Amino acid sequence: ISVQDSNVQSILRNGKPKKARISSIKFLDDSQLIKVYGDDLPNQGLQVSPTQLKKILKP
Amino acid sequence: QPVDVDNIIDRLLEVRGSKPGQQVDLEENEIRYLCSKARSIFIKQPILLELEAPIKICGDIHGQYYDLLRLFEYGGFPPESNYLFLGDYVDRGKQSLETICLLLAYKIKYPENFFILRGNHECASINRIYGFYDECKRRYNIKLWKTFTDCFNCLPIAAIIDEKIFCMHGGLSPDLNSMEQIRRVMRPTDIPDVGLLCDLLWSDPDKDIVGWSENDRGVSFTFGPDVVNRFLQKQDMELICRAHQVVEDGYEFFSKRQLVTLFSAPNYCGEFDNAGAMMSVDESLLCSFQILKPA
Ligand SMILES: [Mn+2]
Ligand SMILES: [Mn+2]
Repeated sequence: ISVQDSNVQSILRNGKPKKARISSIKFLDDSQLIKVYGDDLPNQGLQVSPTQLKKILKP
Repeated sequence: QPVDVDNIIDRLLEVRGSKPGQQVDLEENEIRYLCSKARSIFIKQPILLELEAPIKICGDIHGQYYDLLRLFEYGGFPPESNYLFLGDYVDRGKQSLETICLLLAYKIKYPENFFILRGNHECASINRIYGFYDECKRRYNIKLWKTFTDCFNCLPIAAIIDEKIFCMHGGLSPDLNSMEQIRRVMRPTDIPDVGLLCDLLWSDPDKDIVGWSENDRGVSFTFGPDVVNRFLQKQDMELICRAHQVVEDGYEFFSKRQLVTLFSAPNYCGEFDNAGAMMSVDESLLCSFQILKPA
């Protein structure tokens, strides 16, 4: 019922100096790419792959 | 007479655990405050947002408030996670007002860590018809619906995460040559029937076409994988994130992995068995998906 919001730091960069760092995006490997949640599932989520997910969604 | 955004959030969140349907009953002038205060933040912020990671990106909600509360429950409540929502907050679902009021309340509270883009349903001529106007009249009055319209007419239209992920509700435009075209759009504005702003909120990818073709919606166009590939090459970007179409897994890749559709309303309308998804982008630009089963 309470958040730790005394140290929120902006992610809005429009005015700001181009971030000196640069990197290309990457998706996690397929075996860790997805976490599925639900009533049937555990709170912290089940870590599945794309095909594993379709099984859980549509057995 | 002094309005308390913290108190409003507390009250919007009291229905966690309650059966899906329990209304929250904000006062009229509380909702008016959320509209006018959030509208001014939208105007003061750019129309083309430049954001940096970490952030979580979410698609259509359409009034399914209890699914919004689930997204936060698993994704983290603001400001534990940063958020970008891609539009279509209202209509079709039964609790459009709670859904949009929680979003505006978090925009006011965490204005540079919580972001919502405009979808094609954040437009009076659409949400007059598809349910939001009805809900506003039923619970409040016509005037309150016009107050939301003035707020929606100032929403930002797209975002770019760490110069690499370009995000919008609908998709690309055959008129989009330079990002400067988007920055020059003036607000407040309605969504026109044709042109750049229309397309960004209405267009769809089509895996089987080449170039640009008609859209079955009767608005804007469809675009093929070649269009996405060339856009990204020309604009030196790496991923399009968009929403606007239901997808069974809640996320769905396109053009290899150059575009992803995110849709965040599970069991959409009750006539689809889809899950809802949220894409997470971490500090070092590693991307994964959090998926919600229909509850
Ligand atoms: Mn939609
Ligand atoms: Mn849409």
